Amino acid sequence: RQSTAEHTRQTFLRVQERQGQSR
Amino acid sequence: RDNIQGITKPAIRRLARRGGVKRISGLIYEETRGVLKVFLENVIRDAVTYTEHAKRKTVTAMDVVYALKRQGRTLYGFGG
Amino acid sequence: LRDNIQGITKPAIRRLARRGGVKRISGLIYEETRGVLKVFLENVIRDAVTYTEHAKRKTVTAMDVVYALKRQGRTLYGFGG
Amino acid sequence: KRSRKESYSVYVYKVLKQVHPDTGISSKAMGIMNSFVNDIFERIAGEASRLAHYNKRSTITSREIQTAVRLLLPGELAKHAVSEGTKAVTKYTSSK
Amino acid sequence: RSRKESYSVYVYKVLKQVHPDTGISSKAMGIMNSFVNDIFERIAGEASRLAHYNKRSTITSREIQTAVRLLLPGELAKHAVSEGTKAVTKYTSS
Amino acid sequence: PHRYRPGTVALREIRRYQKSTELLIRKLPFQRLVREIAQDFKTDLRFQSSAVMALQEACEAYLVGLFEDTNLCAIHAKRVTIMPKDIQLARRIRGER
Amino acid sequence: YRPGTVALREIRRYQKSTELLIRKLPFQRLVREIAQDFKTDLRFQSSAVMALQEACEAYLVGLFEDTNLCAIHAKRVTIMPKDIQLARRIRGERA
Amino acid sequence: GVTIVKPIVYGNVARYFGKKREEDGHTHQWTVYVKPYRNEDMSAYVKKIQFKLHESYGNPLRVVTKPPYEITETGWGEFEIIIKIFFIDPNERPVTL
Amino acid sequence: RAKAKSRSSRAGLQFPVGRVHRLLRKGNYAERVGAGAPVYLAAVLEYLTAEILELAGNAARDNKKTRIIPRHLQLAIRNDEELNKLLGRVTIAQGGVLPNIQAVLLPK
Amino acid sequence: AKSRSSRAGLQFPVGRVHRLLRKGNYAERVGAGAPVYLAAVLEYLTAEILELAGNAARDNKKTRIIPRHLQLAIRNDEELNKLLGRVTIAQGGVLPNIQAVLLPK
Amino acid sequence: KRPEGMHREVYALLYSDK
Amino acid sequence: YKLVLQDHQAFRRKNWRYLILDEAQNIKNFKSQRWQSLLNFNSQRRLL
DNA sequence: CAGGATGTATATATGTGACACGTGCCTGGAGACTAGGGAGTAATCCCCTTGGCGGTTAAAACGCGGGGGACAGCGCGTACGTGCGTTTAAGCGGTGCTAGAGCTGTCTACGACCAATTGAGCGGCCTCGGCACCGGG
DNA sequence: CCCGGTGCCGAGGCCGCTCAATTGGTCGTAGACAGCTCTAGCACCGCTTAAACGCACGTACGCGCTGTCCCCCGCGTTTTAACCGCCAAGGGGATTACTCCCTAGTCTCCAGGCACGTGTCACATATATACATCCTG
Repeated sequence: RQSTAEHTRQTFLRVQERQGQSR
Repeated sequence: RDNIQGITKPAIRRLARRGGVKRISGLIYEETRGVLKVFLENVIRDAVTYTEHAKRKTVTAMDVVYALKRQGRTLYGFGG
Repeated sequence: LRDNIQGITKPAIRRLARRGGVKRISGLIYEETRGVLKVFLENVIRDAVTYTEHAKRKTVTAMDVVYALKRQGRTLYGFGG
Repeated sequence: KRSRKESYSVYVYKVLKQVHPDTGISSKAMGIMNSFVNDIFERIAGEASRLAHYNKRSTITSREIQTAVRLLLPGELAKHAVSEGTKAVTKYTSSK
Repeated sequence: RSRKESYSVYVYKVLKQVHPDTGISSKAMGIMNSFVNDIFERIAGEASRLAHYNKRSTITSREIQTAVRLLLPGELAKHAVSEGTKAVTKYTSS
Repeated sequence: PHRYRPGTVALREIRRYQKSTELLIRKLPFQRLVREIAQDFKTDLRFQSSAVMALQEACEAYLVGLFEDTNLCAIHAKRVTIMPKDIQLARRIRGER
Repeated sequence: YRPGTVALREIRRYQKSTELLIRKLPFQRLVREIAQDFKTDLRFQSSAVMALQEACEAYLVGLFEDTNLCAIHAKRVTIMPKDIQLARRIRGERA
Repeated sequence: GVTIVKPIVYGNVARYFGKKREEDGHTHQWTVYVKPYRNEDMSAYVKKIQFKLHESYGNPLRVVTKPPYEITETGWGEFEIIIKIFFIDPNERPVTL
Repeated sequence: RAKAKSRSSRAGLQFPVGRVHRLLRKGNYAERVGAGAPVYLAAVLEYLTAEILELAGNAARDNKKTRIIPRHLQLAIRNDEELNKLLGRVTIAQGGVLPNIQAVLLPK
Repeated sequence: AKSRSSRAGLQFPVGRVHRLLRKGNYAERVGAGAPVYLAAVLEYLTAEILELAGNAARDNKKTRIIPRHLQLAIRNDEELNKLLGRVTIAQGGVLPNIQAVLLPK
Repeated sequence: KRPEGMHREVYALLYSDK
Repeated sequence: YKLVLQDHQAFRRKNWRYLILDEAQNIKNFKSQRWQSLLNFNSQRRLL
């Protein structure tokens, strides 16, 4: 969904993938 | 009564830890007690002023929230 | 316009500091003060132009500035009629 | 075709002259004074409206205004303003 | 009992839309409801002030838009304005 | 025996209490203080259980912010330790004084 | 004169008057500069510009009054940039 | 397959003081500039323009951040100035003149 | 009809009770306003104005001036304890500041 | 038959927002699009905060938004921080941060 | 029991904020 | 019984072959927290 | 322990800006006088949420010891202040021009308003599973 | 700090009823838009000059270092009360009855808000000696 522009969408997906990879 | 000493040295030290301090002076506790007492006195005065107009015998978290909003310290969690 | 922040010179900033009580001033304090004044004017004038555009007006009146300052917390008397 | 704007200068000068016969006031001071009156009017009226909305009442009354003044004015100014308002509300309802 | 009321259902629906699997506790739900109420109060007060400034006896979508502009910081304002305008345009077409 | 150097346990306490989310002030003493303060404003006023918790939350948040600003002011003076003058300067800049 | 006497003189002089300390013609151009970034061909009233200048001067006076205490806190007489930075941070403008 | 052409003009004006200055020996004022050929706002795509002067000045590397980009200065001799125009997009190579 | 008496004169105030009531009733404040609210509001405003005017006139006489200028307002506000708290977040144009020089920056 | 929320494509209660606006003494006439716009802005902000708090709680091995992670999101997002600057989230805690001067080495 | 006995507005002002 | 109530979790997390209860007249009330906690324990055999 | 040498008051004056004061206008207000509406005061009364009893351990507190941090003294260096000379654009107020904020006049779609119908939301209840708690690595 | 086990009460989903949201229908009024205008904002140019810019010089303030003295910090043991459950009953809230206060409308009328000209009425700017008020000797 549209929450905010580039600096938020991509950074947010990256933060989401962070712990997914760490697991 | 004079039960202001309920906010003791260990409690003030834990508050300082949470605030990020790693070393406290010897005269910080008596100053923090007075600052907290003034802040309380103000918030409780506003709460009691709301309660008197509300004609309620019990002070409410809603009155506390209104007092905090008046003082500018908006608080979330208690229905406001 | 451009680079009009430099229209706030060292004598002006030093008088503003004298009026605030400062006795001795450093060198980079002038740049810091220019940068802070510019950031403040940015927000104030953004609020003023937001109050203006919404009114379909081409002139920024004094009431718009007053309302902007009230929003920013700097209630200003003497320009409210 | 006149665009007349209102103000409190006619009464701010009456009070000024009654509390200080020999002292005047400039136009800029009168404007700042009217601004102060407007600001405090807005503050007190908004506080009374907030009290009414909290008490679930659609009308503001003298009691809401009194509690709003008590909340707004600090310390030994609150009491003075409240005594003045109370005395005025009692001298007004007595048909004098 | 009375009927205290809250946006809990809609908050939960938006939570499901953003994170289909991430739930929320009761304390968090109450905090979100309080936040929504406070933002509503602030935006409505700013819109009423704008209406009083413009001498308009009505609070319109344009007033709400300007109130959101006067409150949200930058990108947040630009996104909320787009959302509001799109919502109103889609509403006007039905 | 074994004792840590000054500065090792303070950092542990900081790292612990900065992630832990629980009221640090003692509940019953804070309640007694609230009752004392309300006694000087109105006699025989009752308080809801949630009102005292809200007051404690607000006071703890205010004190946490005050201590943050105090530590900032202390570090500004090249001092790792805080002192009442730091709280004074913090409040002065905040505008509370 | 000794460094500091003519400065305390100016302190006592400018804490006595009320005239504007920033020059009009240079400050109005800065105001129009900052307004250009929001609206092209924007008109301003003289009263509006004077109110803006008054607000700016009051804000800067308060900022320097806080910076003076921030500097004195470090046993320093000269205000350095970190002083204004701490002032702003504790005010909440660049926290 | 997208090619965008932006016309610009870069140069310098100079005014002769009529006599050599005693303070620094300079004889001319000069303003070095980049401006657009069209009536367009360069700031929409230019982040900054850096002007590198001769090493005689206290700082040779000057910077400007708003169009029409220009610097006013004083001097007595001619020298080559390197103007480096940076674009808002960091992935675009800045232009050198 | 009988000779019309104004509400301001009836109460004993100078500020316009009629205009205060008009603002209160047409404003965001509430749906309808009681007769006692605007009287109280105008009385409070008049009291604040009288107080600040007394202080400003005192400052003016101290400065040897017959006309109250924004200097006499700023000085009065920042010298009074309670009015300062009331108008802490309010700036006054051409009002100036107080000669509050820190004791640490004085000749030694 | 059709709720204005679904008509405009929103999840928030456009009708409840309109009722609250017309009953809150904000104005004497609430525009047709004013409540839709307000509900849309509220839904946008709610979605932002909920997404941030969700992926902040899921970053800690949890599957349920809590006040701690709500506070973490509100204080890490620069826009939401400026928005809720003077607001305090109960049981939210503070951000982990130790000054370099206090830190050893 | 409420003493009152006076005007509604004045009575409320005097007692409701003792 | 008191310590069993205090640490029912620790005891409940342990699988017991036999659960012996001396003077079983102390759990004669089914509405007792003691009775509930002792019933919520994992035991293969029970001896009162 | 002085004295040129500045700077800062203190007092007096006057005439041009500005309060100050009629003179009539009127139109937006301010109040008086009937008629109608309505919400909150007041009295009960059922029902939860306080305030009040006795134990349990967990945290507050008291002490100790030495260690690292505050505060004072001192000195090196440099930069920030003050003065002089050169330079520049800021203040003034005089003239020219038109752009649009504002007043105004007309016609109209939108919303408050009122009545009837319908389902979205919310109290309530129960089943269940995400994370609180915990002891070994 | 991370990991596997147990466990429980609070999260989340279902039931059902009702009251707010919705559908349909009317009046009117604030507003949208075009017409006109006259003020004020804009541009420009020259005489005056006060303020700004640049540079020299040294004096005093930042700042770095060192040393003492102690005042907090970590750890152990000792004492207080915060905390977790029951039991009356005191209040916070439902339910009903009813009146003083305000709403709404329409005339009648005192009051203030300017357009204008006239007459006073501050204190800004100017001038000078008196007083500090220095600072180099």
